[PDB]
Amino acid sequence: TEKFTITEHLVPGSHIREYPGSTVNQEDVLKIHVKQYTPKREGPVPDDAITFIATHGVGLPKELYEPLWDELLDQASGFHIRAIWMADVASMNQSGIHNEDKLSMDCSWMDHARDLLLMINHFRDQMPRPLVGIGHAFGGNIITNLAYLHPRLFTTLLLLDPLIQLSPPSLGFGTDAPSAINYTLWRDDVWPSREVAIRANRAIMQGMDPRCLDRMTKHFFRDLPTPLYPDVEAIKALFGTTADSTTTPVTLTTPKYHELVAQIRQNFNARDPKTGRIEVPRDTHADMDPLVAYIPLYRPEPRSTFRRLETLRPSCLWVIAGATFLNIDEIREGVKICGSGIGGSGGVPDGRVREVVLPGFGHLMPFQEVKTVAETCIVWLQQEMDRFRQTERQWKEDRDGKSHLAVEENWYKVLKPI
Amino acid sequence: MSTEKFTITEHLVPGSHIREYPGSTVNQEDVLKIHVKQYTPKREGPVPDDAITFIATHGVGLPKELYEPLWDELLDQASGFHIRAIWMADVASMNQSGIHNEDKLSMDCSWMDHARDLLLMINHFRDQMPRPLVGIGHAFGGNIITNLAYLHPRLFTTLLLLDPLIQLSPPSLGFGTDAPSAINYTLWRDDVWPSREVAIRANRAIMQGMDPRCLDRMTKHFFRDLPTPLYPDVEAIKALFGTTADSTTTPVTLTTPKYHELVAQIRQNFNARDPKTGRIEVPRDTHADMDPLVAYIPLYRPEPRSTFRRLETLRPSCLWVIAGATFLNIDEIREGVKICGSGIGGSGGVPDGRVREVVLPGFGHLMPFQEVKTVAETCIVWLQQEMDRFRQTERQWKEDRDGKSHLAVEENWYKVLKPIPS
Ligand SMILES: COc1c(C)c2c(c(O)c1C/C=C(\C)CCC(=O)O)C(=O)OC2
Ligand SMILES: COc1c(C)c2c(c(O)c1C/C=C(\C)CCC(=O)O)C(=O)OC2
Repeated sequence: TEKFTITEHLVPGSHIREYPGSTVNQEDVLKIHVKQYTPKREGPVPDDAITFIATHGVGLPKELYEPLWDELLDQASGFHIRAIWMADVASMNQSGIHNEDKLSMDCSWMDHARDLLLMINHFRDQMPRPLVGIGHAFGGNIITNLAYLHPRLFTTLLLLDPLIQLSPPSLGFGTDAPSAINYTLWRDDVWPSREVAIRANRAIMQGMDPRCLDRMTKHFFRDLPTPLYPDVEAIKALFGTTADSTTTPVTLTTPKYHELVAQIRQNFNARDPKTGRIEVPRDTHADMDPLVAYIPLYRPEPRSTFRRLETLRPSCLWVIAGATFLNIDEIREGVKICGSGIGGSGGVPDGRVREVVLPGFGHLMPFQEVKTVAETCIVWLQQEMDRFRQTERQWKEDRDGKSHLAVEENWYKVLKPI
Repeated sequence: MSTEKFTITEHLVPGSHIREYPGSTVNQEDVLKIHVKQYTPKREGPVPDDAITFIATHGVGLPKELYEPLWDELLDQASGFHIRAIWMADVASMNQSGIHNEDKLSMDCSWMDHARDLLLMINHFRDQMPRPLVGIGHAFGGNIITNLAYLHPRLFTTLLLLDPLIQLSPPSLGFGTDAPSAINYTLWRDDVWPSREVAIRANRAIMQGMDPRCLDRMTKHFFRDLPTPLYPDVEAIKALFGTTADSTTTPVTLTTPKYHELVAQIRQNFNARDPKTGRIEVPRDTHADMDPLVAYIPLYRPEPRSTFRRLETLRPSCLWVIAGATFLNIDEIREGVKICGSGIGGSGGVPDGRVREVVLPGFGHLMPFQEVKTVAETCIVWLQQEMDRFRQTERQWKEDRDGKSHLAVEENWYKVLKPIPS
């Protein structure tokens, strides 16, 4: 918004959710809240200007990414931005508010891939090639699954600390340390005032770019009443603030429960009570690897996504936070195999995949190190746009004066008659 | 319009933005449309709440209307399920869709595009398509509907695959000692005739043994009167055939140009060998989807092989209806049946009774048009078993969910997930 016009949209998402308990009724129409960022521009839009399709991390409002968009435009070299499109996942942020009477206690990351495919088809007239995907965290997983759904859709992908790995998270089982997931279930989720909520959440905002701070305090917290906290006076009574009629309690805009059921999924029925043996229940958990069913929580998408990486068609930049809490070593094995097999870009051996590990940077680097994250993206984009322009030109040259109606002469040389 | 048992509604709906192969259209941003027929039973009573929405896909160059007698038979013989409606689209490059798109089509075809076209169609008509949905695919349509199930695992309750093109081996293409196949025939075949009566006789192989109801639809839909883009000059063709004096005959051509059948049956692989080493080097700009193991010949078809390799992940239950006297690699198909749904994402497959093969001795690739009543009967037996399972699993789901909050997680979460140490 330093550099862009913002257009808001509310678009219907994918019919029939991957998990039946993700909505109140299985036919519910979830909507996604989209912001479209169009650069303020005197001249006409260049013909190869990029359409960016961006996805956020769990519980992170799309508006937090606006400084990154400003930096991408400010530092753009050898490419133009037609527009950046970022949607809130249906169960989170502004989308979750719009869908609040239809949401329920489940979440598949795959649904947002289908929601985005629908969005792109809805706005196709404003989204000519080239398209580029950007995904942060579970958004990195989602944008990769969109590339699996539609291999030639994206020219390239920009993954920012993507949740693509094999190993389950730490969940405090046995000797394991409780993780952000344990924290999410048990965390405070309501405060007597926005001022108290902001002070109580100093940790998540430490190191944030000042431009992100204002967006965080506005979007991360929501005034009561909400469906989870429908009674303002009952919460003032809980905090003993009833006498202050001027102040409104706030809650997490994305309920902690909607963060939680995106971070991890219940596996409460995997063990035969007689044999003690794991038997995957296919009615509810067909997508669960029996090897991860040993604990009563799982997350299928990081592992399924990792195992399909050799098929990833677009070129792919993996920007990894050196101080991430994700399994950095598994992520780097993902980089190595990415695009190397059938359907694939050609991967690291063809120079179609690169890792940049940013030492000392954390998971929230898109809000803490906006300029360096943008710079890393721009270097890759200028190389990929050079390759795009050359391969597009060579395509047109090779197609020049070929028929649209009948096959070329070589067919009659290779395929014998009867 | 009407079949024996159904109201027909026609639709023209935009397909998927950006085609899998750039040469499948004149311009890469072209908006292809799919011509859809929606078949709604003529019905006295209200529509039951579990009535099935069928999404159907055809074989290469086979007009959707050929499937209408099969739809009539499904409805006439339906037992233990109701039909909400049957929806069948023509693939963008074929049949009525190809006519609508004729100025935008070009010489390439990915089967994966029709899977995305159908996903868009279902979302467009979602208000008329509550669960349960069931997929039906014939031949390359069997491949397509399976890839739709890969795109959206929980979309279909079950799939009905009629001689699906899912196997590992390339087709026979007359290389070396190999017999030429229907693919060789497709490139070289006559594709224009002085009259529809002559065109019917020239096409007798594809029509032999057809049910009379399918024959009438074939003679109406398989041929198109000139002019067309490929044959834009009626008088030039009457001159070629010596029928200029005869005002009573109009030349006809294939409704689906032979070239659009051909580029669906097989894809050029004209640049797979390093000219220096003679070694196969898959060119990733054009052939990223090509297995180097099938790149030894200058033609390939990726989708049967990719689809086969993902079968263990197929979520819906799956009926494999195989023609006795099919042109498919029947032994590879039977290995596909064995693994179908057996892995991660999968139904549970043959060991859980979620996958069944019915190989009908002596039947033919075109069995959906030649043995309509028996094909319908095979489908109905499977559908009644699957709908019993659907009703039971839906009831058990509702029962298990009955106590539960939509807003907050159940108590068990606080038992399994310990708090952070204070
Ligand atoms: C402990 O961190 C993990 C790890 C290692 C894994 C998963 C997971 O959910 C979390 C919590 C995810 C968080 C806090 C934010 C994600 C985002 O910003 O999108 C998982 O699913 O497999 C591996
Ligand atoms: C000779 O038949 C084959 C075989 C065996 C294979 C393929 C193929 O394209 C054809 C021709 C395809 C047709 C006739 C389409 C049929 C339809 O869809 O009704 C393939 O890709 O692997 C195996």
